Amino acid sequence: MKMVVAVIRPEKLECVKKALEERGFVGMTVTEVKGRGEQKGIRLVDLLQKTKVEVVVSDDAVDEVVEAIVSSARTGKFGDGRIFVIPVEKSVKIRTGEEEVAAA
Amino acid sequence: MKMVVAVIRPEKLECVKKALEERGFVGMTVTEVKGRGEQKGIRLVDLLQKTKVEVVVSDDAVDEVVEAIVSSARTGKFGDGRIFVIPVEKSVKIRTGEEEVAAA
Amino acid sequence: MKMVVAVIRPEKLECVKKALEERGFVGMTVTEVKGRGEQKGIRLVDLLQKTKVEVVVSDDAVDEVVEAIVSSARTGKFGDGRIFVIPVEKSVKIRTGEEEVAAA
Repeated sequence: MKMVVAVIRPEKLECVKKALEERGFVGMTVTEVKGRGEQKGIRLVDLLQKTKVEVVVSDDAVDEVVEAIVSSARTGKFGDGRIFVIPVEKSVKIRTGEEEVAAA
Repeated sequence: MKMVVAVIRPEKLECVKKALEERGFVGMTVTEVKGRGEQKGIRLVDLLQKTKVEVVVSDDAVDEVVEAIVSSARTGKFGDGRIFVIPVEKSVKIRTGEEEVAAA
Repeated sequence: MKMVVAVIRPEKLECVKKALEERGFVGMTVTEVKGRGEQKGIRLVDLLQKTKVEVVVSDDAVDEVVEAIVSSARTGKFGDGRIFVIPVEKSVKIRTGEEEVAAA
């Protein structure tokens, strides 16, 4: 399992939700944050409001989650953000105590 | 070392704190977020307020942290949340600069 | 690539930003959280406001990021916080779709 963490423009959250829902990814966690990226060009940078979306998915769904977020979050301009993929070794359902365990 | 990340109902934070404290886990980080899970049944789902609790513990304490959060955060109803366990390779104490390093 | 996660005193955020900027680390994500550490001594502990800073850097930059945060965030007193280093397997630029992939 992997956690896919996207830091995106706040006005794009709804699009990203819809794009993920349509591929069958409804569980997520959303946090309000501030971020800045690294920019190229003559300088002459504040932390801006952004939205963090986290989904934990099977290994075989990562490409598809990342494609959905990229398609729906991108504008083509600096500040679109980044997606990070991080290993999750165990995912526990609190309601039942059942757990998923990462492949060896 | 592992980071144990629980996304739980906000009204359960105090119970989860107490349950962790009693097993000797006092250090944590708490973030206000919004989340939704995936539900089963006839549809005919907003992001709700939730609370994220993170603790970084030794490899040998993960089962015990996860048991404490499950016992104290569960209600038996949809929306209880999830716990994710993620590898931490290094944990640095800012006050002293000392670090813990994961097993090879 | 690694994600370096620092939970620091809020009044130290600007110092930590400057110290990271000067070493060439401008991209970051900042979240307002609450935390407490574990303390030594006669008891006789609330969650306090803290600031989470995340940067995702190349494997070869982790020591340098961690040194910069420790130098600029430390006061020598309990409550300075912790830095966690977590594996990132893929980092995707949303603007272009290009990705960085961790070493095998």
